Amino acid sequence: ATNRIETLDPALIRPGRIDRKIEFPLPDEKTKKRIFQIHTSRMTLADDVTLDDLIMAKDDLSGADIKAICTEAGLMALRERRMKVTNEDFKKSKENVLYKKQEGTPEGLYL
Amino acid sequence: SAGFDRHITIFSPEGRLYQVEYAFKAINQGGLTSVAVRGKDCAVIVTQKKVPDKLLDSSTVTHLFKITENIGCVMTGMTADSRSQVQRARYEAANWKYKYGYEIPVDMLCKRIADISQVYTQNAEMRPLGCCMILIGIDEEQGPQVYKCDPAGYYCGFKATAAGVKQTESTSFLEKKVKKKFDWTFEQTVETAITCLSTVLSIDFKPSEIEVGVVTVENPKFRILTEAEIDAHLVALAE
Amino acid sequence: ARPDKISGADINSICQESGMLAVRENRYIVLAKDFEKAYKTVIKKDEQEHEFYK
Amino acid sequence: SIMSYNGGAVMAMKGKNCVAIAADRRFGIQAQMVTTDFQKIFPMGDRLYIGLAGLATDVQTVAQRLKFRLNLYELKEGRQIKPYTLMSMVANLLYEKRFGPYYTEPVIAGLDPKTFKPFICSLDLIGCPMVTDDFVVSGTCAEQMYGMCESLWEPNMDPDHLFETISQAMLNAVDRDAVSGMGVIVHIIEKDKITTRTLKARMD
Amino acid sequence: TGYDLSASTFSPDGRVFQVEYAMKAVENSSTAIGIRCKDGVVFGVEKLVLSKLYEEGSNKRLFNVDRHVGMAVAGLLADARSLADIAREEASNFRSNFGYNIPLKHLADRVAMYVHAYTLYSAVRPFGCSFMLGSYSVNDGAQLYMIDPSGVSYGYWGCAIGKARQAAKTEIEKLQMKEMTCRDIVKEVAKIIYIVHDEVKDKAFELELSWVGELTNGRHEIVPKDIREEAEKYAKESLK
Amino acid sequence: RYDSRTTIFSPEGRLYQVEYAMEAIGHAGTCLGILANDGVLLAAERRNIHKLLDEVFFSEKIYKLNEDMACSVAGITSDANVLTNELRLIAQRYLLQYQEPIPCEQLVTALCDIKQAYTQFGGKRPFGVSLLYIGWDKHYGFQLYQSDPSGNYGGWKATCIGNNSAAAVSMLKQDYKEGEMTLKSALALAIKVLNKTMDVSKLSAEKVEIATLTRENGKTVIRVLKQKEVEQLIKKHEEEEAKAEREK
Amino acid sequence: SYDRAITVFSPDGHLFQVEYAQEAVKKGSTAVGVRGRDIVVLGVEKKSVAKLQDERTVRKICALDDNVCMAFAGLTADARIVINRARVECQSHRLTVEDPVTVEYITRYIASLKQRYTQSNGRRPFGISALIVGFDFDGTPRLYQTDPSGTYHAWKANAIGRGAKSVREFLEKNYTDEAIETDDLTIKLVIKALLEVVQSGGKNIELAVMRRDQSLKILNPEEIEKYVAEIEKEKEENE
Amino acid sequence: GYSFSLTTFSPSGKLVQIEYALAAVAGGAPSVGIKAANGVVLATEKKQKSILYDERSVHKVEPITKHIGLVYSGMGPDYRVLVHRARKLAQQYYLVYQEPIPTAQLVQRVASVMQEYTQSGGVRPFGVSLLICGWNEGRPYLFQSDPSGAYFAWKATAMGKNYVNGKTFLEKRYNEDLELEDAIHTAILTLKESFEGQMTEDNIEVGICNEAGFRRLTPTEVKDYLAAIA
Amino acid sequence: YDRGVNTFSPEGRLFQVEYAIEAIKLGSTAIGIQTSEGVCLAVEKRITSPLMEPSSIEKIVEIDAHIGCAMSGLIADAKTLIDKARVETQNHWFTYNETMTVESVTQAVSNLALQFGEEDSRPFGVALLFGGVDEKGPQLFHMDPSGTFVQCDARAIGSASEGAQSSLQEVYHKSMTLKEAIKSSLIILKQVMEEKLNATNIELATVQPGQNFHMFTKEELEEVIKDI
Amino acid sequence: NQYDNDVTVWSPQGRIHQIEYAMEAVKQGSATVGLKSKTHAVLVALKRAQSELAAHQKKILHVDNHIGISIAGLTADARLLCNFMRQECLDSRFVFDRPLPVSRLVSLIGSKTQIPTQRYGRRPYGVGLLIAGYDDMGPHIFQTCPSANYFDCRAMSIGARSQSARTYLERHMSEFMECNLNELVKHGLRALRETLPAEQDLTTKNVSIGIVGKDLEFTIYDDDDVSPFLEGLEERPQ
Repeated sequence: ATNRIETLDPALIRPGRIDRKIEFPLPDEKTKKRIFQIHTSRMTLADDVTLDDLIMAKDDLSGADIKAICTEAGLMALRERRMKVTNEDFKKSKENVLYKKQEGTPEGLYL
Repeated sequence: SAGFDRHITIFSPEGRLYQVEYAFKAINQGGLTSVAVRGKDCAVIVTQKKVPDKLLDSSTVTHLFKITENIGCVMTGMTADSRSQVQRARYEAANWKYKYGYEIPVDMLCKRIADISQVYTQNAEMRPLGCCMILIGIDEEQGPQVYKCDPAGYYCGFKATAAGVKQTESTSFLEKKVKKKFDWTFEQTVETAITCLSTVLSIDFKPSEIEVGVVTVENPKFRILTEAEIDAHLVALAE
Repeated sequence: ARPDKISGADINSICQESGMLAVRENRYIVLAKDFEKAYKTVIKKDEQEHEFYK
Repeated sequence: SIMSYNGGAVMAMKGKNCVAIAADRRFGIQAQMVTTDFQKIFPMGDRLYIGLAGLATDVQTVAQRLKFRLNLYELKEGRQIKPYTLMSMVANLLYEKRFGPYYTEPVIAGLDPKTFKPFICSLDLIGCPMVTDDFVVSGTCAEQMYGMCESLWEPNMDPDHLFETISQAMLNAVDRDAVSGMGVIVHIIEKDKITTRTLKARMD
Repeated sequence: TGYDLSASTFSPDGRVFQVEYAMKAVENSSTAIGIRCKDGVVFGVEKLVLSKLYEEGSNKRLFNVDRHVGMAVAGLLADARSLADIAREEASNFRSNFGYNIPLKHLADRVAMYVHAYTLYSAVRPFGCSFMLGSYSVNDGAQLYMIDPSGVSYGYWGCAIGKARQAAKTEIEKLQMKEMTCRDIVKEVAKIIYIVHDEVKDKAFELELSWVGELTNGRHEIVPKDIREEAEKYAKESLK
Repeated sequence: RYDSRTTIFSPEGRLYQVEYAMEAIGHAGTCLGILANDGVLLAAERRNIHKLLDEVFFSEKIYKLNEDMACSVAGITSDANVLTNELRLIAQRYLLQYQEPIPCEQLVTALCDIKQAYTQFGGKRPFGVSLLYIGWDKHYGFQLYQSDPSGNYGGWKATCIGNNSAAAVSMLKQDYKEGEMTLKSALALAIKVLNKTMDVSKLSAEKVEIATLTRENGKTVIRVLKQKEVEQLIKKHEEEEAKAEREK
Repeated sequence: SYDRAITVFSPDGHLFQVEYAQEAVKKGSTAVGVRGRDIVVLGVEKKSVAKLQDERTVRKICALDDNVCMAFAGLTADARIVINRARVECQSHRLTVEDPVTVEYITRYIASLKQRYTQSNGRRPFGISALIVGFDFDGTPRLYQTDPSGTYHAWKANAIGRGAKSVREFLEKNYTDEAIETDDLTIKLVIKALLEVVQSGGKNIELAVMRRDQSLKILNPEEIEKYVAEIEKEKEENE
Repeated sequence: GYSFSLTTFSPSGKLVQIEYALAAVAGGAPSVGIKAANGVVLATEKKQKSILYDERSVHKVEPITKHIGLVYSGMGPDYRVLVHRARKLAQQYYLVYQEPIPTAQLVQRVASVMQEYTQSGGVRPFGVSLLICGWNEGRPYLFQSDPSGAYFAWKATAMGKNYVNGKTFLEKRYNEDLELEDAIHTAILTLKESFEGQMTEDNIEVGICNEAGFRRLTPTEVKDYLAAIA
Repeated sequence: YDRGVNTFSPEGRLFQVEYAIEAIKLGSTAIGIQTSEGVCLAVEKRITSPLMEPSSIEKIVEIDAHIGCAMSGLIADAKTLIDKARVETQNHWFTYNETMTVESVTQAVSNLALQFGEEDSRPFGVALLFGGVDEKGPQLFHMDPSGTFVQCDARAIGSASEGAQSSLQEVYHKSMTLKEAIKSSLIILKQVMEEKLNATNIELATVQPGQNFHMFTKEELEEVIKDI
Repeated sequence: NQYDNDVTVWSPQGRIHQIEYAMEAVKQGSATVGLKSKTHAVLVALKRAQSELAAHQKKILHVDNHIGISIAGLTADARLLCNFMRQECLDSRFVFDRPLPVSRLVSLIGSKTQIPTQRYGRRPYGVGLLIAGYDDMGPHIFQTCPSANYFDCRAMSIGARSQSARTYLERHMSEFMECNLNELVKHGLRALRETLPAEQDLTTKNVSIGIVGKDLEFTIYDDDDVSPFLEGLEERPQ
């Protein structure tokens, strides 16, 4: 399992050694909701949000995004000593997770 | 230290640069000894030759180079840098004579040669002329002068003067020698030059090895001595 | 006045070179030429030294 | 002449503690005038004027060039300019066109920046400065203004008599002049204030 | 060493390895000697045929720059051709600007400055040549010069440039050079070239002899070596 | 890794020297300009406040550039002289060509192009200097601009310098003003910003510098104001600190 | 073979900085552009108003002539220089042959300048990719795009910046034959592109139009709210 | 092994081939300059290496015009080049304006020259820091520049070895209001504080700047003054 | 190592030219066949998007009224070379009132196909096929980035050129006819391409001595496709 | 090995390896043989191809009415020196209104090629010229090198595996001088048929022959006046 693929030996990606190379792209904006479903399947939460609000926010998607959103929402929940996590925790968690980290680089560049 | 491998002319940490102070011993690859003496209204140069060969000539080996009719000089270090610096000095003295209408003083030429070496030092991408030049000259209202020109571009000028290979010892002897306030009636100067080189080298040798360059305020023409009068002075100092 | 680059262990060795050279002089008297030979022997590259750019 | 293509007349006269500069208003081709509001006196900083007479193209181009170098000098150095500095600058600007000359006769009139010391000078078309104490004149008509100013000038002059003297001199010399006329502007400045008057001239 | 790359840098002991590497490059080249007499200068070059592919009269290292000045080069050949062209150009300029023949010392100094300037900068290399300059004049006599790859140019009576640089001047100096005319010095140079390296490392060599002096009335040219045939009838007597 | 020159890119595509020029900006003097109609201000922090100077220049960061424009500056100080002489020359060329004062935006873009030509070309040092802009025109009135070493320029109303001014920008957002053109209010706001952001205990007036630019009847004068009104501004702001401790 | 420099190839036949300079565009702001039959329209996303300054200076859509319209991606400074050059090129072309400037000639100019700028010695290539929209020959709508290599490449719709594959993929599923004109459907097409944008914040949308004969018209953030309202109405009618 | 050379910044800091040039400047000969109420006094520390050298040949205190003194702390061969530049440039000003150039304008143009030489990337910068002074428009001035192209204005400052100690003494001993002679006294004091003790009429070299003009003093008046001045 | 155009190899060679020959390979294929009836020529477009307008991508351009071309590699080096040829042809007609023959065209292009030099820039990354009719009948001409120009009777370039040349030498002889060579070429095209052959994939360019004008086939190429 | 990169750098043994690498780049060209009689100079080269359908790359190209060259090595430098060669011909043809002596022309070639072997920024020219001409003293066969040490010979051969050709020249350089044109040309191809492996035969389409005579203008031939020259041969002694 690798992050990058370009700096690797062509003698080691040839078959005989490795027969099933497997792409992991960031798959789709639909199974974002499945990861939000699974990573909130065992935590009490209100309705109060749409995952489409967290689909039309950022263009690259990962479980590293959504689990960070969940954990930061829990931090904002114990920050405000509530349960049944509301929308404002998701919004501040959204902004603080997209900033930390995905921006690149100090302005500007590009913009 | 280095560290930076001192390839081009940049500043190394604390705080020096190494190219020019490697060029300070480009003189020391010469294998030669040069002595200048200014005591009174004459001025004396002395420098040996290194001729092992009988197939090699004797007239073309002289490092006493007449710059102008009232300015001579002497060279050490490697010969090509020396001869190039000599033609540059000749050309710039001629430019002085063309532009300003009179004979150049010996100091201004040293300033110009130092400026040329600094410009070759300031800008990179040219080898900075590893040869040392010693000048002498007579000026009106000032008597005689001796100057020294560095490859570093630091000209200076003073009474008892020496550069080459073995001149830490020569400057030590001239510190011990020019401290007594005697007059210098030109055979005193010849005797001190011959004996100071004859104590640094300790050879006490034939009149065929050293060349003697003199200039005097009775004839301001630069003058190269002959074998007979060099022998005359040598046996005159022989006691 | 000659820099720099003398270590503390070198002084006594310079003095020994001077003194044993005076032993070769067969005299108990310490002249300057003893220090000349001592400087030329126990210094021990490099040296020129300087007076450019201060 | 080439100097007599658009006409022109500039008079400056040094008073007691003040200085006055005046010029004509007419602009036009050789005999055909165009307008009566052509500026030939240009403010160069405070309490320091310049007068230009001759070819109007060189007048405007030299005025803008001097404004250029003047603003660069006063913004490199926060102090204002002394009049001798202006005179050397103008002489340099003219002498750069030694063989390609502009066709003008600049007249500088200004006061001292520290004291109230008056100042007059005038230059040639190649940059020859000339400081006097009584008056300087330029333009197409010369001898008229020379005769009038040598006729009516006194050394120590209150600003009223200075004003009336330069008034009568300009009016009579312009009325004798043919190619320059059609009204007179007068600038009288001093340490306290700057006065600008326009005279009722013969519009013939 | 390392520290040997560019021609503008110095060494930590203070010399230029580019100059040194350019010097000992000519050491591998063919042997070329020279010696003057009391009224002329004689050149002579040990020149080699490769195997059987030459023509005996091609690419002769005995050049002829001026009416009375010619070269006896050794080292890289094309670099010597270029330097010969610069010498021809300089002699032409002196003839143009002064109206008489170039004195050899001034010519040698100008060429030495040209060599030195090509040692100075870093974009160019030092030359890979070492050559001779001979001349004759009725008001100046014979002058024989010598130019290293660095630019140190001064005079001799005799020289050698090649492998046997020491091994030629070992016995050049036992020649009684002053009292002899150059016609004797012809077969002298013949025996000097012939003694060194008869057959040892290589197979065959070939002799050229350039020739300037009082006998040619100021001309510089190759001898008619075939005329009077001085080498081989003496070479067969010099093997014993 | 992919360092050596300003040109060409590092493979992201990101840049090396623009980022390092901003990190060269951050360790320099702090300046600001404020939201104001009928006038505009500049503030500056005195570097090198050692007692053996002369202060006979009257201006260390401020440069009254054409007539109606000044510029603060921050960064490598000699490059600021290099750019300011050229910028005065650009403005004076514009005045030579048109006999109209320069309307400041094409002036800003011209200087940005001067900096940008050294960003693309190689191998040259780009100007590690950001600098401010105040000015007046015939088309928009009082203006504020932020030059950058990238060649990007920002039209601001409350500006930003580096690490010593990120907290200043935070206070400018949290204490944002709009509608009040009263200059003394913005001067008290700037005094509060330099009181918190500079580490100067009790804000000595020798460590500060204030320049303003007002529109007077045709002239658009630039006021490099003196020290005594700064002193009473300090006393006014400390009386406001006493008003702040009235809640105790 | 390496990421330096621009001049040498890869061992498998590539240019690294040509391939790498497109990544600066690919991490840049998104700007789309379509052609109608009569009215052409485009827009950028990510206005990103930071609450305390003006944004009339950050306008990424401009014009060189009254007939051509601009957009770009990547970094802004290269776009500034290229457009400032292209205005003078358009006006120099107008100083020549008296036609309104064709979109094809000015795209050949910009891409050609960009390429011969790239080929030279150590000049950092302009990491932008422009969108050049015009309708000149009897109102024939044309839009070309550029490349950091400098290849003009004619499209019918376009999407660049962040996530351009998805945004272009929406136009694959949107762009049927009967788009225009039907100007209202081209309007709703731009609105659906802005709704299909990577963030689609609703107020950060900035779009500009051209009816092939008029001038550039900047719209108003109340008309676009009505467009989002009727698009949500169409989504509800899909239910 | 970086910076190297003059074309790039550091990863975060400043320019190493300026910092090392300043280091070579700080490794230079000591000097001091004091701006008094009526004049400005410059003085150096000039020890010959041997007793062979001559003290009428090379001159540290150097006039640029008849009213402008200028000394340095650094490397002479570069010092002469930039001085000759300042000479020609001041003469160009006197050609244009026919008026003696003000010292602030000299500092502007000399600073522009030095900053141009610090521009990338083929030459090194100077190993020279300057001390420029003169009595222009009554008020005298004192302007210190540096190899980075910047400049300052001091009441009193020093450059060379132990300049921090000389600066603490000038902070302690000197003040705002003195005369020319009192400035001469405290200048010789702060020079003798850090020099070697064998100080004669020749080891120092002093130039002053009256309102009557620049003046480069002689060893006669030096040995008249410095013969146990305190 | 090999690091630059100013350094040989210990065995040969450039080692920049080699990487240019390697940079031939990335392009789309093209096939021209010389027939004495006239020169036929073909190319693949490799269209990515339906938004990608197919008639906008140029592969066959027109240098002269009887001279075609085809490009293979970097587009813009090819555009520069086409620009220079378009200039130079017109100068030859200018100074001689006649048509520059295609071999002389190729000598003029290959004069600075290698004039690459950055001091005293890089070598170009495109191989070009030239088809035309001089006085000696039709001519088909094949050059390279290295300027080593030679005539070819039926040359194939670019990606999958090996089996293209193989099956080409399988089918070729000297006395071919026109439409037979056309269908023989497009067979090899649809053997080396990955997409279904249709009106948008390929384009033909046919020059004849009696049909000098219009070295192109537009949508009759559909009819040529449907005959297989 | 870090010193074996550039032309300017002297080796620590003094041998510029850039020159020898240029020599080895020359050695990968085609075979060619040049040889003269007292009256007729003939140079014969070998053609090669990219493919079977492709044409053969020509080697012998025309220069002037009495000068023609062979070539081996690079092609861009070949046409560059061709343009320079034609220019140097027609310049003196314009000025002096005479045909050139060959020796000063090839000295001009050496002086042309010296500067790209000494300064930095241009590589030495991989070049394989064999030059045949007629001055007042008859035919000359010169050869070149990337080191600009031009050689005069009577019979040479350069390119790949040209050593057997050189030995053939060794064993017939006595015989070349007296014969007329026909058997001289078939001696030339009895060097070229040993520049090949013996499992194939020299055909028509692979060879070209250029004759210039003391009364005959320089002319290149290909298959058509060469099929007359290709008869009059025996097989190789297998």
